[PDB]
Amino acid sequence: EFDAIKIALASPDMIRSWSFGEVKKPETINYRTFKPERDGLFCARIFGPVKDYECLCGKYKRLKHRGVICEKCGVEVTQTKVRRERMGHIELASPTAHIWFLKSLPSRIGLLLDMPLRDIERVLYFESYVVIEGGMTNLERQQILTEEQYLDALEEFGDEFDAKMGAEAIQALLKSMDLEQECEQLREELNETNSETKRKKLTKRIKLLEAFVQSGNKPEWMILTVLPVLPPDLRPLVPLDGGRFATSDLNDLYRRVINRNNRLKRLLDLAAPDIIVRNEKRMLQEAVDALLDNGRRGRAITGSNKRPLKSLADMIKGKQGRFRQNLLGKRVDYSGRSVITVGPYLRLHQCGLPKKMALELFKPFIYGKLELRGLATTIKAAKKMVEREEAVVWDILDEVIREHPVLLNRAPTLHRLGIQAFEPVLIEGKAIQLHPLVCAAYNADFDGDQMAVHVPLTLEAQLEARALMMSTNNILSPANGEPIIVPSQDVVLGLYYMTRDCVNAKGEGMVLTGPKEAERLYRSGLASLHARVKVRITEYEKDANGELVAKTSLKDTTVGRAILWMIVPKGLPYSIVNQALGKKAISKMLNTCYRILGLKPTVIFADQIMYTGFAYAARSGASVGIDDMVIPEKKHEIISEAEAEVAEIQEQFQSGLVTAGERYNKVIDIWAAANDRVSKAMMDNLQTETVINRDGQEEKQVSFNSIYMMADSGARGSAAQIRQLAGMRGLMAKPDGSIIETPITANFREGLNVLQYFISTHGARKGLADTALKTANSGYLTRRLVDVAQDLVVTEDDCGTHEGIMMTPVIEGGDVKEPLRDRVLGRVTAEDVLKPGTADILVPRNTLLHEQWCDLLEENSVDAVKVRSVVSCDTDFGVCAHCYGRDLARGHIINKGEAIGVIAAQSIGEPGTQLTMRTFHIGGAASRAAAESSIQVKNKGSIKLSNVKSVVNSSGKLVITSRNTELKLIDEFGRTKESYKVPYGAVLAKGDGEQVAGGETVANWDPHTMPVITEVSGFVRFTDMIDGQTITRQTDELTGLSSLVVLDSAERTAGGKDLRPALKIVDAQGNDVLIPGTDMPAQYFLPGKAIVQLEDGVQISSGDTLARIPQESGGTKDITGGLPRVADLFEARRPKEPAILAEISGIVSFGKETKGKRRLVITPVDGSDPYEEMIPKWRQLNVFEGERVERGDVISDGPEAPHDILRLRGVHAVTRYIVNEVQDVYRLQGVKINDKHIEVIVRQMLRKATIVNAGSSDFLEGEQVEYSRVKIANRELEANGKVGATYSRDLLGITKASLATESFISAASFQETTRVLTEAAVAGKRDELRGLKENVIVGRLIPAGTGYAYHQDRMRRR
Amino acid sequence: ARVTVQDAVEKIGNRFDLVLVAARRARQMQVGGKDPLVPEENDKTTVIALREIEEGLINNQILDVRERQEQQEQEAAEL
Amino acid sequence: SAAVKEFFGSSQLSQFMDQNNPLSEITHKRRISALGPGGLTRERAGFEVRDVHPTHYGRVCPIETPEGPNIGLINSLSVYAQTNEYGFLETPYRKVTDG
Amino acid sequence: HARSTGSYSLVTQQPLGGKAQFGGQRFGEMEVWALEAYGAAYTLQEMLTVKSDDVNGRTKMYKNIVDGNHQMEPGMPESFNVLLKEIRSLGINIELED
RNA sequence: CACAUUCCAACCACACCUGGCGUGUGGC
DNA sequence: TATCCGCTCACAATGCCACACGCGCTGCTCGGCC
DNA sequence: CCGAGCAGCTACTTGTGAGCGGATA
Ligand SMILES: [Mg+2]
Ligand SMILES: [Zn+2]
Ligand SMILES: [Zn+2]
Repeated sequence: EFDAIKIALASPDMIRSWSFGEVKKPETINYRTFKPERDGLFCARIFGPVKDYECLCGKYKRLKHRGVICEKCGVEVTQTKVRRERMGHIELASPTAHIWFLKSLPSRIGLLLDMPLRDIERVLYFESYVVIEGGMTNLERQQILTEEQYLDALEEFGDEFDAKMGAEAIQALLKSMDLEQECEQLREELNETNSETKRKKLTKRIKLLEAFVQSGNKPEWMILTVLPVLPPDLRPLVPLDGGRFATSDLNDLYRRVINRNNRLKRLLDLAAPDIIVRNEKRMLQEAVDALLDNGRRGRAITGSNKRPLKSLADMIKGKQGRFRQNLLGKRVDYSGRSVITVGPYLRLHQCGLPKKMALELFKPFIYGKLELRGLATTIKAAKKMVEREEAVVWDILDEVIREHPVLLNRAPTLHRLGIQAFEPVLIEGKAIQLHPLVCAAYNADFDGDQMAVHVPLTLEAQLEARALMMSTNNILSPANGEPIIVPSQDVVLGLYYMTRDCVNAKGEGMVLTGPKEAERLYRSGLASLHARVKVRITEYEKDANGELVAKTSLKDTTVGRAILWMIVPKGLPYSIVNQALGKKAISKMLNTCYRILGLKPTVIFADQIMYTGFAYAARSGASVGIDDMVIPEKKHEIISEAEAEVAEIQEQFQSGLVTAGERYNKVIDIWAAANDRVSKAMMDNLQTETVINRDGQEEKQVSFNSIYMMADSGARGSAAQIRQLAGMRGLMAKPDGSIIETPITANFREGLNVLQYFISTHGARKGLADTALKTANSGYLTRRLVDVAQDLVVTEDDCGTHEGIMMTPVIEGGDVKEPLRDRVLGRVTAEDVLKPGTADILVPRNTLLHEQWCDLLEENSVDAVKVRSVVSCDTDFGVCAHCYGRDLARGHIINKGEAIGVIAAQSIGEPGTQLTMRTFHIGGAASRAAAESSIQVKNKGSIKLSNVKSVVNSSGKLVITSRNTELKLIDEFGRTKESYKVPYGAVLAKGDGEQVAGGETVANWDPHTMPVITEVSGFVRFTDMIDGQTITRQTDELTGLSSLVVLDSAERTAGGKDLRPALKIVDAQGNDVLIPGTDMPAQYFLPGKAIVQLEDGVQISSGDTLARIPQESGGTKDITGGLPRVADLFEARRPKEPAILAEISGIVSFGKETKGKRRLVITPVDGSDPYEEMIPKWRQLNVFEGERVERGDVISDGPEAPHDILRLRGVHAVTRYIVNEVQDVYRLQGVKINDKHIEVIVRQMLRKATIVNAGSSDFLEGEQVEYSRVKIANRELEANGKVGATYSRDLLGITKASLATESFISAASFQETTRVLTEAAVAGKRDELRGLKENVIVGRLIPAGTGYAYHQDRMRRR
Repeated sequence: ARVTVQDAVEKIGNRFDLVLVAARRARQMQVGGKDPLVPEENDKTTVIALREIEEGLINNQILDVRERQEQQEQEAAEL
Repeated sequence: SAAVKEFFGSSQLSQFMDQNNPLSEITHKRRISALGPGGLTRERAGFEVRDVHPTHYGRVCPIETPEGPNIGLINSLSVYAQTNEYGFLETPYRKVTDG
Repeated sequence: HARSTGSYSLVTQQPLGGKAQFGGQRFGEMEVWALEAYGAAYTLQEMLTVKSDDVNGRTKMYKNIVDGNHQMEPGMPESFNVLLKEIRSLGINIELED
């Protein structure tokens, strides 16, 4: 119906036009009579008739006098619904300011009037004058004064000098302010000045002035002269029991405001003293700006119960405003709620529903069907029959739910599967029967969980629920391609028992014709369930075409597998059943079934699987007992050996040989080894003692213990759980996070000691409270992520670009964390994938990577691939389908319209319930040092050096003169398998391209020594090194030869600051060595804290550590990789010590020492040094004054910052780092997430941009303009001969992206309501509601789902 | 009855246009007063619409052609 | 009188007992809270108050705690725990001589 | 507990909840996110205003359903108009275009 | 002359209710 | 006078459900159209 | 009279981000 929404300021004339009257009496209603007042807060002639088609005086009450007003009260007789929109006003006597524009931080007036907010507040609260219309006076026109500064200066000028002390003063200042003149003056000032903070203030002021002059607003409207009022019925006021009425806080606010206004009018009429009227004006200002936003001024006044009062701003902000409570999520009709219950008989596509619930939900459909047949002629008869619930209504209820699905919903909703569609079947009861195979996706246990049910109610809705939200249409999770219908513990335990074959049982060695005969023989009891029998199977194999070739063959399998074969469809082979059929086994079986046979038979296959599993687990009789859990007989001797070891360790400690730390470490490792040994013993015990004679002596087999069947099959029990159960619990934790030296030498089956149980519960309460605290942070993160999301949909089919990202399997740390396949599966290649064979186009561009495609790619041994990405897509206000990839829930390419952002945010926030908040895992919780630089290798390969800069020593090894050097292992096929960071001065015992085996160390480095190793042999001298000025002599004691110490910039006086100690590699003649290739003198300028043990004039070696500069290594820096880690990563917050990079290349030097901190200068050979920087004097310097490094290289060793990464490495490096970090954090826990989600998240995260040079564009250089907008403007300018612009992408934290959006309603729905509302109002912004959330807040179709096409049809109209 | 709609996704380009044309067919069958081209088995309008779509004789182009034809018939009768 | 009445009727600690079984009565009268005046708020509590200390041995139960919004803030007194004259938690112990 | 059509709040024409009063359930914000992650544009559009907020839409939908007409009318959410009037009560002017 | 309506055997219209907001407790 | 640093203020922290409960008193002073 | 407006009888969070001096070269 209507187009975009426009927001701007409210002119007083506009308010008066809105007003249908003025409230003057502060009374609402009367005590004896409930009729409203004449012109009070609740009026009739101002707002409307309190009753329908009935006036206040009762004169015009018929339906024929409607449309006219009365002669005494003058109330237009109409419906009371008109009271929902009619408003009045209050004529304020002393114009006041708006607390929103005054407490915005930064406030609008504080920046517009170039006046500090402190002085404006002083003027507003009537305690200091401000002058106006200076002119010929000596004072400045905008200067402020106090009472004394006014009384002493009044005698100088009293006719032309005037200074008001109210909001009228700033109102007149606004009215007496020019727009074009000030704009031109500030533009000239910005063009003439050269500063950073001043230029930022000037550009903010000029942007503010441009927003004023461009939009249809006027500054003087900020001073509220008339006050709009809230319609009466919208004001909460209802007759409570008795004379008291339930009122609202806004009622009291308006009451007090009207009272203070009337008192001020009375005081002005009697010509009260100046102090009295100024105090009354201050009180009226307090009243009005508490009505606007109570508590913002500082004093949160209370009305009743001594509680903070509710103002108008409170009704919008927070989790209780209109946006969060009444606009985004509203309560719906035709809904119900009930506790869940296991339904084991219903099919996967359907569900159960209580009879009374189904009756109460579908009352209109029942009424319609009763009126259809000759059963009920009116609605009253049908209602009475439904209330009576005769025998004639139940069949109607069964008919209306014949094919009418409903929606089941879990209370905490994480991903798309939080709401599913199901066909209901009526059941007698008060509980909702649910399918067992979907609750796992619901994450809903049956311990008392309550879920909700909703009705589609519309043909379109029913068809959508049957087509999209149905359970059958959702079998792959949107996060990972893994099927979310993986079987649960009961069915998998039943199947494992059915397939776990023994050695001897009833009917071992016989022959069976088919699976039906096997089932007959089993149910007859003449044979067992699991026994090796030779049967004949008749399997079917899918040929190249749609043919199913049949082959009959004699197999030797267990009776259980043969019986279960009657369930699997014909397409699958027999090798998938001829297994133990564990959890992973049945999961891969279902996956292969869905892959080969599609979706239609997979549903019934899973249903039959679940049915047979339940039936055979019931028939089996699986049960855990006391005798089932066995204790290892040799556990006692292991415990005694462990206690003897700890006793001898304590004896050694008492002997004074070993200290406390090493004693604790030895005790901990001894107990860990003992626990591992006893766990292995328990496992090998639980596996043995299962011997059965089959015409022999002993045929030891797989153990048939029930607890082992439950654990090994992966149904419910894991290895660690059964270890804690049967074996010793092991070690526990103390409050700080350390490990107590006294372990728990008992188990659960055996009696647990009191102190042991106390330590156990102390350790467990931490993990228990962990999730209870972390659920709130996870919900907050999900909300932030979805608010950043939902601003993009698939609006194009192709962008027409070729840029992407170089995806490669990460191999950092161990061998490999994940291959390339899973990182490219479901995507489209940008360029031609180059096989190791030169000039190969085996994978053409613009092609989707299917299963066979990635299989062939892995077969061809491809190391990396340039794959299309979302950050590279050029689609405006959305993304294209040709850049996202597969849907991850459908077996085809992504369609057009589906909101990728919402599903991405959901898939990212779902594992939040499985992450951690805080733990002792701080990276080096055990030990970490640079002495670990002894790098070994597992497999055999050739060595490859990245960033090659190294030389060879006289000892036979290779020394590295750089830090960015990287060691890689090329395998026999050509790919990389091992990657490691080569430290500075590593002892590379190998060479580049050399074939080395696995299991040997190739390099190593000193832990606490920064090497200044040379490059070529020569003679060393004390060049530019004078004793007593730059160095000191601290003699050694145990080394014979003493060490020359160098002081740092903290202890060295000013006498040696201009002298830097250096080392000059000279020859015997006197001339220094020349670096081979260049024409630069070879010298090493050593910084402070240098320990030079080498003498003078001695023949130095090629690459020998001369000055042993001690580093600050030995501490941990791995910030806890929990939910706070990913929160801070997405928020793009800077770490405590940000690892600074190199802005420009070239040499570096130190200039002005102690300019508050250390200084640095970067001078390249190409350009100048236009950028200075401050560096703390407590951070070590990796690069020295003589070393030349490329831009973007680390200087301060520590955690990096994403801002510098993006601004010095491009758009692809920063997103690669982000995705790698977040995937590592998620895989540390064990949860898998496709990279497309985080990719689109970061793409949305860098939506903003800035300008460097305006050029021919209309955007100023100091304006943070949107990326796609300036991009399309640059495109338009490229269509002509003018230069577009100089755009620079800047990264911000996720909370800032939801605010710096062209749509203001989308930001108003988020936090920070008042500031964004004021910013949109002052600029007269108008948003085209182009998105999803705004389309909800307005309440229309969404341009993402089935209605997206509708929106397209709306775009073709205009 | 109907349990899966994968074959419909095979026959139509995607799921959104599929559900749109199914809703159009359901509106034509329920309130439009049109007869189902496939004999029903005590099923609602949605199920028979999905079945007739799966049989391949009804889609968006066919529905537009039928709408144009009924319009032409209206005008021919108005003569 | 009004102050005493409002303290006994409406406060963060005055609450009607969960009269459903004697166990709830006993565990509610022996209930120690960290909320209310002079105490923390469950919204602004760190991981230190929630965790149980080895000094809680015999003075407050470490396994009885309402799981949810307040884990560790609401506890129950130990069986043999007594209130010290100064207002501390005292635990009985048998004196052990040489033999 | 369940509800077909009961009372509505006075501040805004929205269905109540709870079991004491004959009210439905609350379509939480996470539920809206999950719905818009799927398609079901018409489903959300009816669940938001036609079933909950439309002062003149829910009655029309009920009259159509009891008359065997499964067709809806979007209308406008009442709470949206409440927010409009609340922002208009402040010194800020919001306005819908053509 | 003209505009516009016109107030009374069953009954259609004259129906039915507190999450204002906070706190406390408990459960998932 | 630029510019980093220290102090100060705005804003943020699930979701549902169930139950229970609640709203400064008395007095004084000024003002309104059957 | 009635009604309505007003007067005497809080600090274990922590974090993050932005703004306002502020003092030092
Ligand atoms: Mg549960
Ligand atoms: Zn009247
Ligand atoms: Zn693209």
